[PDB]
Amino acid sequence: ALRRRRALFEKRKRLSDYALIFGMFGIVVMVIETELSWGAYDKASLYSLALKCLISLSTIILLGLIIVYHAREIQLFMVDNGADDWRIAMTYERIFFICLEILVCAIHPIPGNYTFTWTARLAFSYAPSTTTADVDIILSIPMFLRLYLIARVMLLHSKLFTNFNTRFVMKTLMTICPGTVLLVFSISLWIIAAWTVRACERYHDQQDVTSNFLGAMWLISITFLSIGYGDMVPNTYCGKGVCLLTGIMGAGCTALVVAVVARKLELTKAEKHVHNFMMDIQYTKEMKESAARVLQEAWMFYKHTRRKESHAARRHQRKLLAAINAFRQVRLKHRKLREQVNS
Amino acid sequence: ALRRRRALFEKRKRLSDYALIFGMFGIVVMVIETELSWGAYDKASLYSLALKCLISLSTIILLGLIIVYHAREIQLFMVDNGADDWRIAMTYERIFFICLEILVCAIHPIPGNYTFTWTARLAFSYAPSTTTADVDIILSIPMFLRLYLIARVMLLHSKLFTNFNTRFVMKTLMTICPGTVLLVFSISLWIIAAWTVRACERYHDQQDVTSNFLGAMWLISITFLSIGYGDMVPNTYCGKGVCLLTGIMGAGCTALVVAVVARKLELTKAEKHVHNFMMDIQYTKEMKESAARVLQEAWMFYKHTRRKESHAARRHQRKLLAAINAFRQVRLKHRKLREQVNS
Amino acid sequence: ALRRRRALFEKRKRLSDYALIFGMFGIVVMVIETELSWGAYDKASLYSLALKCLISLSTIILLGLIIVYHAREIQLFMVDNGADDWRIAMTYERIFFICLEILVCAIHPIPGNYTFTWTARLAFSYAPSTTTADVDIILSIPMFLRLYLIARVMLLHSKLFTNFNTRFVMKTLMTICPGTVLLVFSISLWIIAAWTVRACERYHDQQDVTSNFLGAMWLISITFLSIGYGDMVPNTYCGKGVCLLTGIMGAGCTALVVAVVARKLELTKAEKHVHNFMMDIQYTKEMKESAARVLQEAWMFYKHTRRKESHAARRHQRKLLAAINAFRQVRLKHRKLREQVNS
Amino acid sequence: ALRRRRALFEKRKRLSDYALIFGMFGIVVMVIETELSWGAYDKASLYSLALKCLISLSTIILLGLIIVYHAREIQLFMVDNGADDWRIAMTYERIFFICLEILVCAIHPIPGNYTFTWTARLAFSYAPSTTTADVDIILSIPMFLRLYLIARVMLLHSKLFTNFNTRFVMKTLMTICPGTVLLVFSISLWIIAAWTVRACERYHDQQDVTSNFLGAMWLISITFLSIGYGDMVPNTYCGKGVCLLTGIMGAGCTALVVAVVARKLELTKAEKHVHNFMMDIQYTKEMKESAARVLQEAWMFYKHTRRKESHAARRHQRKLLAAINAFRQVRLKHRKLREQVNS
Amino acid sequence: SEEEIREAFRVFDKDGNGYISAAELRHVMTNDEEVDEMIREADGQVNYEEFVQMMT
Amino acid sequence: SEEEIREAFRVFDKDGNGYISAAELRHVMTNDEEVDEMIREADGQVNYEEFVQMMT
Amino acid sequence: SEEEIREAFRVFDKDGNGYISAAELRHVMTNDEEVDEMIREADGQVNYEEFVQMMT
Amino acid sequence: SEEEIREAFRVFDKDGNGYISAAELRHVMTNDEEVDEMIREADGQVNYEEFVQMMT
Ligand SMILES: [Ca+2]
Ligand SMILES: [Ca+2]
Ligand SMILES: [Ca+2]
Ligand SMILES: [Ca+2]
Ligand SMILES: [K+]
Ligand SMILES: [K+]
Repeated sequence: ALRRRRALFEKRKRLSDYALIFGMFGIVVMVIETELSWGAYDKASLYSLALKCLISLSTIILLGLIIVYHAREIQLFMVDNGADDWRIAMTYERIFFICLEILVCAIHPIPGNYTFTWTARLAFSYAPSTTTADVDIILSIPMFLRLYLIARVMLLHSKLFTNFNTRFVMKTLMTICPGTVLLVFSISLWIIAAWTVRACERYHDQQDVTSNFLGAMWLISITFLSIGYGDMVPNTYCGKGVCLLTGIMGAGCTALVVAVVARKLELTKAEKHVHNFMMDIQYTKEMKESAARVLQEAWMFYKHTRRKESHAARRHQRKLLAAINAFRQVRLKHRKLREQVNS
Repeated sequence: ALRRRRALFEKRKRLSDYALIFGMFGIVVMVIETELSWGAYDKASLYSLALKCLISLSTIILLGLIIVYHAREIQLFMVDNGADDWRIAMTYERIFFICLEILVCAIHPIPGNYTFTWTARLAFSYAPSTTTADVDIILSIPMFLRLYLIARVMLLHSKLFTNFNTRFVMKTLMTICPGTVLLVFSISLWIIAAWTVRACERYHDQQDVTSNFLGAMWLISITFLSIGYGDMVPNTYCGKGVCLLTGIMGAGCTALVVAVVARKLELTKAEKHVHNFMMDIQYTKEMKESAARVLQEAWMFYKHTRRKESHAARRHQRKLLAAINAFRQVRLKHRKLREQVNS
Repeated sequence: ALRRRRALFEKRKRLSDYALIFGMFGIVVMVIETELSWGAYDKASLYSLALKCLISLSTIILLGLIIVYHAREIQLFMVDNGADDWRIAMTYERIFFICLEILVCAIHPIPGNYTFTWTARLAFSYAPSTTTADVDIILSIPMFLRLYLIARVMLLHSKLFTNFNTRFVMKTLMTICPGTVLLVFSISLWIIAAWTVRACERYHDQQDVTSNFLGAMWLISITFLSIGYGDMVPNTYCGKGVCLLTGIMGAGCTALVVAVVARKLELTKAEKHVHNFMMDIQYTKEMKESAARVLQEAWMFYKHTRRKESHAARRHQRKLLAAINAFRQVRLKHRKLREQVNS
Repeated sequence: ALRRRRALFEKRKRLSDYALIFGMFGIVVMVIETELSWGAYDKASLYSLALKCLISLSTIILLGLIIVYHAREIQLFMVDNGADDWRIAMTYERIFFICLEILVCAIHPIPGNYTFTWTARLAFSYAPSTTTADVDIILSIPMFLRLYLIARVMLLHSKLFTNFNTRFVMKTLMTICPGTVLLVFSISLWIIAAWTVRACERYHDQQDVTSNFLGAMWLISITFLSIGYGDMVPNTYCGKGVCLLTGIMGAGCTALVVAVVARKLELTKAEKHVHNFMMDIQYTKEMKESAARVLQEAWMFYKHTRRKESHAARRHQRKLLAAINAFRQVRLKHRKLREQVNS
Repeated sequence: SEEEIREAFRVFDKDGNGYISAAELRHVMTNDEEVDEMIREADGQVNYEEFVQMMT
Repeated sequence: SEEEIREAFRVFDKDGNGYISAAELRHVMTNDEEVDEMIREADGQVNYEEFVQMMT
Repeated sequence: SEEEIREAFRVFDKDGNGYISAAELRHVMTNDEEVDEMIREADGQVNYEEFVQMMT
Repeated sequence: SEEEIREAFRVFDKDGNGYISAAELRHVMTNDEEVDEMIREADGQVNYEEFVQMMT
């Protein structure tokens, strides 16, 4: 009953934990293998076969974990709706999603040396360049799609979480902490996209322009902020696609900021009362000094009128009218403040 | 009467359907003819004459459909206002609009080989280039203006539709589905503008920079997001005009997003009540543990005071004050929550 | 009294009309003289002396009109505040503003041939270039500052206008017609800035890159939308300053649009009632068909249960549960609609 | 008691004043020394030793002022919480912040000639360049971090200031004066970043492209507005880092503007009443003339009907219907206005 | 059309008495023989029935 | 499931009498032998108890 | 100007009695011979009529 | 500090009787000898006066 349903929640919570451990382990070994395959050794070395076998070993384990995890999800569906037969839960939508996760998680560098001819025209020079690139680079980039397991772990481990769909979870995360969400994602995308641009463009860049990791972080950062490209224009279409992908995320992350820095500038009910109080004190003092200048200039006008001077009273009259105007301005500003405070 | 008026609605609904079929048929044959006229054969081939005759045959049929459609609109005006004479409905505004649709829909590649000298200076090199380009390319681009028949079909076939002007229809479409409108239009503009840039710039690009369709989609995409041009600067003024047109649409479509992602982040009345409940549970637990630390540190201060030690009670006093501060902070956060819930 | 004050309003209204006529006349003759001084003739020709004498003749007349206009403003100040002496109105602020208008309106190409050595390094090549440019080009550009008389005429001739400062007038113009203000200014800045870039950069551009007027309109347009520069990078610092000035106006005019397209997407009270009605009709029909499918699938489940088949009832049970879910979703959507309508 | 606490406020207010005087004095001498060290003399000259000794003398004095200032903050903590022992106030957080200020304020060009090999590849050319740059340039740039003393002085000297954290102080400064904050910071960042780009890139720029101060202000300005780079792409990674830093501040300062120009366009309660009144007067007159045209055209229709003419009455009937439509439109616009005024 | 004509007639009738006066007819034209002719052909005063008779 | 079936039955019962009629059963299918068969197997009228008996 | 002078006089009159005191005159100047001279030329106390007489 | 200690004591006192029980003392520690020792040193029950005596 309820105890059984809670048990299924625990197993479903545990499986997503291990699927994340093997999810990041497969990516980490891919990153180490890709970095070392360039200069440390060659694609046919025994080290390359060994490291590409750890990724395969982690992928087989991960795929079993995804199947078992969805099997637990089937059991939770059976308990919730009081059904027994498997087919009552194997809807068309669920089959597509199960197959999608398997396809995404089964893409990894297969052991064995396989190469393909890569041809791309250089940027700013339009000069063709042909190199025999390994096939493991077009399979390593999709491995970053395994990061969806981080979202699954987050939802299944959130205290507040446990309709409760991803829409409500993301929306409430943009209210409790709108800065952490827009900073962790921005920094994580920065490193992931910069390494992807460098990895795809280390074959067709011999001048160390974008192949440099520190130069690739600059290219991703200017593109994300939509500043421009400068001279960091990618040569390959993998580096162009990632720059475009960062540009799109750079126009949605600069649209959430405008919609978050607008709510964060408005004053709350408590802050408005404090703000009204301090302004009222300032305007009360201002009305005192503005009127004091009015009397001082008004009498100073009279004093020089009886002095039989012309230029004397003229200056005081000009100052008196200016003091009158400033006196009227502060009165209107004060009166508007009382109107807001009352309402 | 009412039955007659409904009949005019049906005929007006049917004519716009066929005008869209011939509207897209003329464009499709234009796209096929333009693509094949480059490498498959030449402008003087019998295939070019035949395909350019299907466009002319579709344009003559379409223009008759537009005249008949507006004739039905005249009859609907006669029934609605109870008038008989034609001239009572032939206002100056309607004549201009009828003529505008005819002029837009009558622009198509005329059969027969006609050429003009096209001269443009290359980008990033400022080197002039002259080629004898066919005249059908400056007539094929305006054919994309026939897409206004899609809007007419949408309005005349919308269940919710049937003042009901295009302003209200577009505004209500940005509320029911603000993502589909901003995605179908963005993708449709992507393919249309990218092909237009490639078609206009296949004469004055011999390095396969922007003439490549996949390279033209990148140029349109970076310009739409206002990232920059990089090395994809068009040589001709047709490719420069389309890039500018995409830039303008790229500053209005990134201004609707800011005004849509701002309404989509606010919490509804139902969501606010749920959000308040979960926060209240969290703060109730937080107040329990914060005060528990207060008592624990307060007594731990006393325990080491009687121990005749100096460094012992000092640490506990520092921790007690920090616990007091955190206890006060959670109380203020809780009290603010109750204020919002009550109101 | 009141009749006298109205008379001062009429004279003040008439003088600003003539000051605008001579304001645009001075600019127009400057534009014609600048265009013709390049190729039609030389700076020492008698035509250049004659045309530069019309600008001087219009400037002397204009400066007398500005002095007389401010003299009328003095009289209006005397009547309003009941003062007689001039000095009572000659405040420090007014003297600075009167002098500012005289200085702005007295800058025009002085008759006579005067030249200065202009040196600037080319863009994208960093190659220095030296030319003996006429001094009338650095005096023609400030002549566009006379456009402030258009604002003065607009305020003094607005029916709604006649505190009423420029802040309220501009703010109310962004509500009555936010599109016309953002379109007339955008187009007017487009032509003015494009001609200024071409005029300043016709000396140091021998490849017809930015000196072309149609190429200068593209440079101003991409900079205004903050897309980028491409290959249209100005060589001189006058063309760089104008591009920067257009960039700043291109970040404030794309910030007013976000704040205008956000108010123009919200539904009014009348539109909300209509929108609620049409949605309610749609949801009423949806609840009918969703429940009808519920009954149909529920009985279809029973019919195949008595048929002694296994795969038969399984499919109907799966469809029944999906129909139940969709039935629940439409009920929640309908119930939320009634909540909004009631409030 | 209270008098003692006020005394600690005065000493804390005075120390931050002197720490700002020496804070800007250290920066000013650094700027003068850096500018003169390039062409006026060399790094080993006695003038360089003397000027680099004024910075060291100002840094030692400043560090003593920061220690004493925080010592006063300790005493204020002792009085506020009624504690005596130092350790009760030496929390881990305070130690980190005290050490952070010391580390930031102790970075300055050490006297003595020290050089390091600086290597960077040129922009747009990818040609490596190696120069023996002085080590004082990588220590002069961090000296601009001493500007945090300006914020401390502002808070400690604000009349309104004297929870009152930096969040509330900054938020209330964006309401009282949102333009001054966004203009002083923008201009101050403009000069600081432009000089930093020029200073870091005067070694690896021999064509006077970005080393020119006026050319560096243009690069910072276009990057801040996210327009692009053009040909002003920095060669070194110090000039690239500052351009990136200005880009980030250029996407947050163009997000505050959108959230400030949106609050500054809404009409206040007083302005709405005035706006409603002037619109009502306009619509009252419009309803008079629209109906007057209705009667005039309606009777003009009758007059020509009895004239036995065909084309005569047809024109008047068409004008009458147009007048009827315009009469209905103004009635709806007027009625909507009354609805808003009542509510 | 009848409702719009009635609304226009009510707009003209500022005094609210239901009878439009010849002075009002002369006034609403400033926004000589024709007005007198229409007064004669519509009639010592004009009411709503005469207004709709002239409109039709 | 019982609550959802009850809600659907109430939606069908437009007249609010609590008894769904054969005419309503025929009508709710347009959005011949099968409807008559289900009427026979659910039964001179159908109530909520028969509805939940047929649903189960 | 009369309304503004009256408003300033009311602002000075904090006690609300309608008669401004010499102590208040001395106080409103801190935001010796001149104040005594103006007190003498405006007069044992100063009222609104004396205020508008001195203002004019 | 006294107000904060009083607030914490009230938070502990869930039953609202003003007397905190040893069971509550044991419970508020799970978020053996030490609790018994502090109970003995604070005392058959603990009140607000004992709470502020132990706090001070
Ligand atoms: Ca009358
Ligand atoms: Ca029934
Ligand atoms: Ca008094
Ligand atoms: Ca108890
Ligand atoms: K941009
Ligand atoms: K850009």
